[PDB]
Amino acid sequence: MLSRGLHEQIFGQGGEMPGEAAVRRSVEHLQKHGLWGQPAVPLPDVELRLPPLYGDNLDQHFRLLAQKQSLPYLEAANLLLQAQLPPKPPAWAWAEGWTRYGPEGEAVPVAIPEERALVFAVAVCLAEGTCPTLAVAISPSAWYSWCSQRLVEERYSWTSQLSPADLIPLEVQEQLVVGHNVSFDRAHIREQYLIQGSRMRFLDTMSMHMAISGLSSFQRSLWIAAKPAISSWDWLDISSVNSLAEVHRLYVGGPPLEKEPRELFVKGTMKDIRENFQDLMQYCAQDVWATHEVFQQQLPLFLERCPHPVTLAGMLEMGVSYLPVNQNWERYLAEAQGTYEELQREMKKSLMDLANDACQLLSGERYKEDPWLWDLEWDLQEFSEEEEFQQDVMARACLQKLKGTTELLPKRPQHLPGHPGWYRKLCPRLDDPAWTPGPSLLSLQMRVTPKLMALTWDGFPLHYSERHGWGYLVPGPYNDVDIPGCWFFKLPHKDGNSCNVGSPFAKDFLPKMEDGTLQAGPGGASGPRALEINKMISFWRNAHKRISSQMVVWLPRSALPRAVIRHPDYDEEGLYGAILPQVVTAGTITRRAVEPTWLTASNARPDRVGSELKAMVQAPPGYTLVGADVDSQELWIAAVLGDAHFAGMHGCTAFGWMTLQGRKSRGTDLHSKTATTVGISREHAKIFNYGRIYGAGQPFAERLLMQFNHRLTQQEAAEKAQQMYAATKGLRWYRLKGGTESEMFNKLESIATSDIPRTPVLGCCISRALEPSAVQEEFMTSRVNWVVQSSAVDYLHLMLVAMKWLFEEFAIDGRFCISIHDEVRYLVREEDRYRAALALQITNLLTRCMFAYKLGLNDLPQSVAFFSAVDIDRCLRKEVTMDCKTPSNPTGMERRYGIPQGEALDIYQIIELTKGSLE
Amino acid sequence: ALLEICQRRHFLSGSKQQLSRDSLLSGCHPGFGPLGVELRKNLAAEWWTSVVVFREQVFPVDALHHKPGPLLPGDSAFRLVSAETLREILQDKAFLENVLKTSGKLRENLLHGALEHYVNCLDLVNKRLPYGLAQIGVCFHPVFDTKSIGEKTEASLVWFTPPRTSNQWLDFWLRHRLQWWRKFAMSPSNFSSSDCQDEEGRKGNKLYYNFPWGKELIETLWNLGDHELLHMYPGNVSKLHGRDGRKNVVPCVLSVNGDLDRGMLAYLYDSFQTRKKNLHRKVLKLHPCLAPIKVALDVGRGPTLELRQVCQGLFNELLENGISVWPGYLETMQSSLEQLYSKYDEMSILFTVLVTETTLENGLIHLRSRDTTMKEMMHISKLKDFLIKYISSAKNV
Amino acid sequence: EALLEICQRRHFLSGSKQQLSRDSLLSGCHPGFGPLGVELRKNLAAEWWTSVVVFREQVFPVDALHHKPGPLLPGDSAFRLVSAETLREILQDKELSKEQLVAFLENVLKTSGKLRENLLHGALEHYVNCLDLVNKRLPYGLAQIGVCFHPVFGVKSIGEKTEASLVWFTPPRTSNQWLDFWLRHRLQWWRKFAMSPSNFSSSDCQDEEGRKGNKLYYNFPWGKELIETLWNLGDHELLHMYPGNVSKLHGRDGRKNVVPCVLSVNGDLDRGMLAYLYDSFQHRKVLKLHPCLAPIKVALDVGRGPTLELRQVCQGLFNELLENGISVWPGYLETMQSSLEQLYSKYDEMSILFTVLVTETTLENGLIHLRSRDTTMKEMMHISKLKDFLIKYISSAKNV
RNA sequence: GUCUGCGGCGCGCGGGG
DNA sequence: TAGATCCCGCGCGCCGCAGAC
Repeated sequence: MLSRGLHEQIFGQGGEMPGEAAVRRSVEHLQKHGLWGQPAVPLPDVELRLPPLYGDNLDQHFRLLAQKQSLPYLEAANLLLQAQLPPKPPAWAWAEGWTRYGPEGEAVPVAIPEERALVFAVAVCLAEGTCPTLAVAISPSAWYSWCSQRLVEERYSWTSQLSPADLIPLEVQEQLVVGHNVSFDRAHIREQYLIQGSRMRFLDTMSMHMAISGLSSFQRSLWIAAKPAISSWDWLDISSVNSLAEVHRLYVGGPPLEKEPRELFVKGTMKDIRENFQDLMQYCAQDVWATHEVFQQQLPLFLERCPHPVTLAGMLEMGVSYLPVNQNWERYLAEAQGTYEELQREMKKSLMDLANDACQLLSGERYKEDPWLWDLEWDLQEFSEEEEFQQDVMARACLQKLKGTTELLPKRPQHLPGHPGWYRKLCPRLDDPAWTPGPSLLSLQMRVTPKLMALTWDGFPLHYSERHGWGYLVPGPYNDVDIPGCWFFKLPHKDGNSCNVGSPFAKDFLPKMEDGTLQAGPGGASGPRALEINKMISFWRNAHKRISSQMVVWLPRSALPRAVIRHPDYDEEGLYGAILPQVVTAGTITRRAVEPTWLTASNARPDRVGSELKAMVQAPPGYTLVGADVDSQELWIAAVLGDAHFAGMHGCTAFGWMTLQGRKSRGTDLHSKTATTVGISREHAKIFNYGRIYGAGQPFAERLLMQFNHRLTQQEAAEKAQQMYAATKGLRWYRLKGGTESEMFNKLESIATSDIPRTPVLGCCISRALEPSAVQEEFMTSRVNWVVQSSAVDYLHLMLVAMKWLFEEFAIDGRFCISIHDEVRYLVREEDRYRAALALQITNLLTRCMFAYKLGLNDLPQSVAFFSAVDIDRCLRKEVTMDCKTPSNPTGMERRYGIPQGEALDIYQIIELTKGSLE
Repeated sequence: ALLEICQRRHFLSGSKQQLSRDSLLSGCHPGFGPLGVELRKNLAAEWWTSVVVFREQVFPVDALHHKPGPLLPGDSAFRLVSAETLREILQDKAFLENVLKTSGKLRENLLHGALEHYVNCLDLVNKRLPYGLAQIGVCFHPVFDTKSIGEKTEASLVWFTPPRTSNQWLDFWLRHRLQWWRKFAMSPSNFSSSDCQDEEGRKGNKLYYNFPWGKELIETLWNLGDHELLHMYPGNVSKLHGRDGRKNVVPCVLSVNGDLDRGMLAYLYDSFQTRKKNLHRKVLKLHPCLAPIKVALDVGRGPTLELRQVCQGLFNELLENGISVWPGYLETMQSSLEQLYSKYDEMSILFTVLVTETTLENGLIHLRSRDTTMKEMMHISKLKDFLIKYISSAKNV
Repeated sequence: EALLEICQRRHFLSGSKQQLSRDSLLSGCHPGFGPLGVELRKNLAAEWWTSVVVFREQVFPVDALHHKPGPLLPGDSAFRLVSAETLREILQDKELSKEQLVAFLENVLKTSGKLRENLLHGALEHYVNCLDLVNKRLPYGLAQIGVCFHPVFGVKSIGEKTEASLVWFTPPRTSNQWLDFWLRHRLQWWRKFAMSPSNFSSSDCQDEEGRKGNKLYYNFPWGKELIETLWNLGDHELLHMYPGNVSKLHGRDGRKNVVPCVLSVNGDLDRGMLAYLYDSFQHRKVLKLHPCLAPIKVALDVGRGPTLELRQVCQGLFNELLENGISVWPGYLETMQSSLEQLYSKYDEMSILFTVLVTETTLENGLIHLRSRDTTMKEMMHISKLKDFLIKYISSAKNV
């Protein structure tokens, strides 16, 4: 206990060799930077009898669990690896279901592939929904084909459960499935949408390729292009761009794969599929064969790159992610799209009214003095008697006979003649585009919506004369940035915004709607509201394609377990579905899960129509999401790695000291407590700090500061080197880079340039595209990022294997790890939810302890030994008490409030018998 | 801010010269001009189409202007100045209708009528719990001045829905009402809604309009869980229970009532626009689907004549085509066209058509639009078609 | 007799408990009308407004207050249900304890606020505004439709009837011509929406207020019932309304200012609707009412086909009908499916112009069954062409 | 023996994640 | 930082077509 605050354990021998010199060094280091003398608040001690460990250490314990979890899938992988494949059959079958091709291509119908291992590929017809159309599979024995039954002509009208394929036996051993982008095929494999778990796991050659000589995003562009800037190119021969054909070319030397030129699946109809069935089936089988080749060349190399069984077990577990939706995903889509349409129509009406009111300057020539529309041409091109109710039919038929020169004179732009040129361009024709009375067909995308609204700053034409919005837009030819405006345009000066296309830019205009010198102004009623509309609309405008058209498969009543049924919340004409995120387990140079929509940073935010995407991922009744976000995961990992490099004590480096002791309130915390005082503001100093532990420099920091607000380069990180001086004081010489400040980044630098596995915890090797030994290169920033982010991936892997071990050793009915930006959720039955919290806490205890066991730290601080809060909920939201903008509130839907536990969950054990509640 | 001048100049406001804003809001104003009556009729028709014609399972509801039921002393501060106002200390020379049960009462809202007709609507329907009753009419309310009976046009729609979805139905109705108020409004941002709670704890939404004086309530929605309905008919509940699903349950009634006169006043206020414009042009930019006069036929120089019968024929054809046209070619001696155009725009005249000496041969008549102060040339043929297309565009969107 | 029961069964009329007898329906004491009756009354009111307001050139809408307030009302002179206290309604106060006043000092001779039984007073009050609206046109007029309350006899109840009142101002020389033209127009209106125009009749009456007046009667099965009354009132009422007003009440006819002659024609909309319904009613109990005034025009039903497909077809048909302004009866969503004959009988009792049935054949080919109640003939019509056929039939009915 | 606008075919530039 | 370049819109010119005046 104590020694500046440490926890009491159950595992462990005596040990206790801190070292007097180490303690003296740590104390004299904590003397500077933070104050060595802080009484701090001793947290309550927790007595917890851990479950029986295996082996003699924690590393061996973790090595035994992962071997127990990866043994049969590795057996199946080796069964595939040591297999011989006969030639492809001459003629594929036409029968529905599965067809097996024995010797000499003898076609026999089979129920399912009764094989312990497979290489699987699926083709979908984009025109006819998202149901699969044909699949080809192989095993060590023979070939298999599947036809999807849509080749007949009947109506099905979507919303079915037998639409996808079938790959799992009735279980009346482990069923490995190999593929490229195997998540996409897993979305169609079926028996993966069941809430009850299944023992099939998936190996994605995309994931292995990212592990084995993957490519960065800045390197993918340079690889495609070559199909300060001086670089070595010896990594080109080991790295691909993640395509089946290219991966097969890279790992296997042979003829390039041919592609379908007509592309009858992406751009075609089902009739084209029926006509070209043999060719498309051949193409699918070719893809499967190349996949098998790649897998055979990958698996032994894979196990060489990541010798730890834990990495493989974690990849297997992370390949099965599961998002229940529960009947409100469609409702969320419908209300979101309706609100989108309403706001769009309102903004369009406001724009048309602004255009109409802009015509009054024509009545008095006053457009010339107007700073807004001065540059527009504004040229006025033309472009008693008895009622006599008779000859109506002749008059009606004269219009039909008026083809030729009679209708040539009016043509399209005849209505509202004499109006200025711009207004006539907005006005459509009378006949073809209906009339749409007014200047319809007007939107923000046009160059004319500016100067009809907005025009803040001083001069804001927004003309795409190789410069877009022109303007110095700051104090001090004539009338360039003057308030009256009406520039002579004697000579263009791209002042003020001198970055031009060099800066990466972003949607910084959306948060600049709030003040930021971006509002309409004189309009009063309809001007600013259009900008408000854009602010509320942009997110859904950009992302409705992805959020919509998500593959949702609605489980029938027979596909649900006895727990979802016989619950207080049931039926109500309810649809309980699921979305497999189609997430690649390793999708980056770091083996992070990558998913463009589900795995991004977003939360329910007011004044955003397309928000609360994470919500509506609602657990089935009788089940709940038990999950947690690790408290500054990457920050603590950098701190612990830096602390282990400096001495044996956790808080020695003064950056892990602040991470351990610093608090949000009444505490020196880097996020929202300090780094705003030296910096600008909270929630930007967080982004400022997270960019430094991932590797950055004065250029990126200066650009980030400029993006934060309108400040010159001197106030930016050009004259401001103080953030660089007081934090990340690396590359310091005359020291025979290491620390010299709060942050110890030299451990990551030494990790990157070592040629070893470089992972301090699980020993997962870096991609061969980034190894200095493979190629001397200066991609150091990506590697520094990789160390911390792949340590985070290893933390996730350790959490996954530990949670699986605890759920299988103790009968905890939970599964389906969903990982989102260092946060982990588990869909667990309600009756065991508290245990799932405790287990999760125990996991965070063991995982951190594992992170402690390596790098030479036999003890862990009490503060980080447990999660701050274990979020037990029926929904996926950042906090247990939050709201949304589009609905009235979460209680408009059936969303209660959860609980974050804390130390209450510690009043139990992990065995089934907790407090006598069971039985 | 002197918008009363336009209301007085055009036949859109009440006859009384002195019409205070408070009196108009309370419904004690002398009345409204023919343009105001037409605008109110158009708004009522649009609301009925949106709620009655458009919404399924909704049927019209008729409520008596006065309730002859004995009931009890109503929401009248003075009980006919009889029980509390006795001539002299006694002056017992005698209830004189002092008892409320003795005589009828002036209905103030359609809620009682909706409750009475709920049973009839349920019987008519096929036992379906979802039902609707709409009623638009004049309601009389007491206004005290430091008394009078003010009559205001109001539309009330009561939807009986299952209690489980009662909150959802109320929210949907509030959203529909807010959208309808936004539609046909130049600035939909002005009209908003606010959540409110009743004395007994009943929740609801109240619609408000941000008039230049301030925010004023123009509509109110209240949800009752079979409380008022049970009170009206408490003898039996089997006949008052609707079948929302496989079982019959007591329906929950969400009643939304909006003051039609208040809505018309708010729309008129919204039509008028307000600094830095540098272009002052008094115009009532009312929605075309609700404007009183859509087409205003006129006459040329008057030197050639032939315009009066042309306007009469255009009006007759529009009437045969469902378009209302004001025959403005009868009046003469104007001596100026700018004043006529300004008056028509202030009267919410969407388009003004003028026939000149070149109308007989090459009949390209002049067209002026309130929205854009620019002249156009249009052939005599298809003018009715153009007006119909503009009206359809306004109504649809 | 049976017509009232048929209307009540089909929701055409209100509850028969209070309006069992035809007297209640004839008078304003009836307990309202059913949804079909309400729709028919609305259609009739719209047609009357179009004929009186749309057809008229110099006629502009006129709004009159429901109740005429103030102590100005003469003492016990045309004071029926004059309370104005926000409570109570005493139609007759023949015998009261006259201690301080008839009922009370404050509530007698000061607070009348009695709802006018006719719009003639409102028209006289608003003539000043209407003259400015018509630019001092002597031939101008004002028409309005509203609820009028009348006293019906122990206690004297107040019966409310929806009546349309039109005050036409014409020169006194041409006042007789205007009255004759109004009588001819009334005859045309009666014969427009009556199956047998001979049933409608007119009678001439003379009175001190009006020398010549026309009264319209309908030959109901029970007997002749008055439905319209025309009074050619002189300028005396205008003089009484405006004491000492010179050149204000008088209208400019032929560039000469003279006291206008105002003729008031009041027609009972409810009475006319009841007469039309009785005329329509007559082995099969089907009311052959005019399509324009029919509460139900087109009814869509789903049967003998897929449930989802039938529901989708019915929803699409209803949406198309709504977009065209033609009301569509929501026949779908009913799972009773008692019988086709029962549905046809209900549609006939509901004044349904045509019955539309969609089945599996309609889903396969788009052709649905259309049946005409008047002709009792069933044919197959395209879904797209059904709307066009309905529009053509409506146009033919409007212009016959 | 013209020039008023409409149907496919090239170029440039940002913008989502 | 991970930070992106296939689809998706803003503009221009360019070449070919009816055809009265």
